[PDB]
Amino acid sequence: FYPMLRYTNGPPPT
Amino acid sequence: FYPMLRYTNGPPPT
Amino acid sequence: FYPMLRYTNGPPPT
Amino acid sequence: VTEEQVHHIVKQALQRYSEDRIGLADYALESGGASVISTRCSETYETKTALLSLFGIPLWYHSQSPRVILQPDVHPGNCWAFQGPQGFAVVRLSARIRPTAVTLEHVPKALSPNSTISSAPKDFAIFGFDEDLQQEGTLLGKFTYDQDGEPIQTFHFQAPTMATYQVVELRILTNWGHPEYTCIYRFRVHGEPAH
Amino acid sequence: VTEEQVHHIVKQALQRYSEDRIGLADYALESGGASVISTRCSETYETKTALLSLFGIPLWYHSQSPRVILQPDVHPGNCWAFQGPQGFAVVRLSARIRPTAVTLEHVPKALSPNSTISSAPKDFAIFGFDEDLQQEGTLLGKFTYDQDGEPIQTFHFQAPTMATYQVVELRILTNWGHPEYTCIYRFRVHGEPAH
Amino acid sequence: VTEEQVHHIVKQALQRYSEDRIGLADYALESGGASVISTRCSETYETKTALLSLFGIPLWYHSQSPRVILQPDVHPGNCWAFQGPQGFAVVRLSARIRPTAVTLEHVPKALSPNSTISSAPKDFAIFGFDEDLQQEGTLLGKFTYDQDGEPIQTFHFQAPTMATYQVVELRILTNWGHPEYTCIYRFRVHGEPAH
Repeated sequence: FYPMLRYTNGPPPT
Repeated sequence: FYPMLRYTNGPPPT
Repeated sequence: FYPMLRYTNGPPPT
Repeated sequence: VTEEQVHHIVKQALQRYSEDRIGLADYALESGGASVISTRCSETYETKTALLSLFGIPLWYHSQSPRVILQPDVHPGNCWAFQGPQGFAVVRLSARIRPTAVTLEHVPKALSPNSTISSAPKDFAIFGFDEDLQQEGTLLGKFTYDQDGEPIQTFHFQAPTMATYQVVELRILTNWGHPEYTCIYRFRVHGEPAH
Repeated sequence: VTEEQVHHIVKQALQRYSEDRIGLADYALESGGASVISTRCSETYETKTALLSLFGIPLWYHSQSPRVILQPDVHPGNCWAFQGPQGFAVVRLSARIRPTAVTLEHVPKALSPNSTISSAPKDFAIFGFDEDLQQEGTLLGKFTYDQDGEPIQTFHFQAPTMATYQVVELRILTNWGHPEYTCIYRFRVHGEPAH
Repeated sequence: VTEEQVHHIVKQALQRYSEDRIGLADYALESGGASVISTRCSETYETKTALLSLFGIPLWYHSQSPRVILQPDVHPGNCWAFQGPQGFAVVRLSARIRPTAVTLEHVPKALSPNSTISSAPKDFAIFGFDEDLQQEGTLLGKFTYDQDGEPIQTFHFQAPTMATYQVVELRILTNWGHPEYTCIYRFRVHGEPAH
């Protein structure tokens, strides 16, 4: 599998 | 992907 | 999921 | 001290480090057999930031599920979030045990922007159930995660009762002041097994 | 000793730690190019405990495959299990090498319920093959995993022969007394490359 | 020194170790919110060695994607490769920050066959963009990964400008002499947040 990742909005929760 | 995990029987091998 | 892995050619990049 | 003594101190030190850091078995570790229940236990904070896609076309926004709180991986973001400062989480332990202590941990301050960690849980409490689902469970302890302490914090129940359990609740009562959510990195349960 | 000496001892110590703990290349590491053969090598202990499911409906019971013995992850449960005390496992190494030593490791006692690890392999042996598939391979060494030793244990072949290999067998002959199975966490192969 | 002093040295040492090793936040960490752009940034070295398959039938050859350069996992093979000694990679950071330093790391020599690491990047440079896509970005620093230094290497910009950025380029200009490719294990970006 080769899925690309992108954060359209802000950062994720941390 | 978001699969839930449950151990119906005992623990797994350790 | 249970996919088997095999290196037909050489090693991967390192 | 002598060099010989130093090496022994280090060896011992490194050894404890490699025993999941704290050296106690974790009856809540997922790979060891623990699992989260979901139907019982809070709704995940919805964000819609992280869009994963393959071969060209958009698929879905992934968001960390509750089970990551039982997973060893604790780099930034490897946490489960929920709306506001209070929240439910319920574990079926890998075995029935007398719960003696719990461990909560958050990402280090030093690894956090502005070296603040405002989404860290503050006051929490542990309930133990002995049948699963609801009736409301025995309070086992009400603790406080210190944001100025170390990242991994172990809390030993002040004189626990001898009753055994396999289901438990982590209930977060407040956090350290983030406005939108609360991230929980890893939650551990220790105790003497029913053997 | 002086403080300066201590820091150097620690630095050196931490450095070795971060070199896969033992500081030797692992020609059996999967990501490095090693793989398991499967058709040759034992049947996995069937359990039917761990039921994974998505969007509501049951899918299948997952159970750890043989390849996890070549994977670095060694938290409790990150092992491959097989029926009883004796078992086959066969690796194609990432390169043809003169096998000088092997490394076996199990989960720490301190992280195991009752601080016993009865499903740990006891006596084992290593066969090396130079063509893959069957004819029966050269014995390279017959060792014993010490359940009272440290978790990672390196075994240096007593005067190995100069012949090179790319396929090898891990053969577990007994374990430390678990009735049902044997879990194998990580298996490593070291040697001088054919260059 | 006294034993007491030693323990403190070790504790402190182990603590820094567990803070992603270097103790600085990484605005390029993927789980923290960083992502790679792909359309901008080099073509992956095609190999056709690793054939993954399920239930009997061949599926595809997997090959490490650019995003692994933002992933903490750095065992052998956990790198992204590209054709020859020069290459593009472009990150959208998890936040707009004033870039103060970067960190590059490769697999340890001691864990590499023949204890050489010829596919390690040599000279590199960092460009910062303040709008994404192309116009060509501000040079922020031109460094050199030392193959004879430690595996993790932090490079502090010699007097950086106060301008802030969220997109940045890692541009590899040469490597340490591998003929076919260049593997990049993990790339980190540190700076003061725009707050």
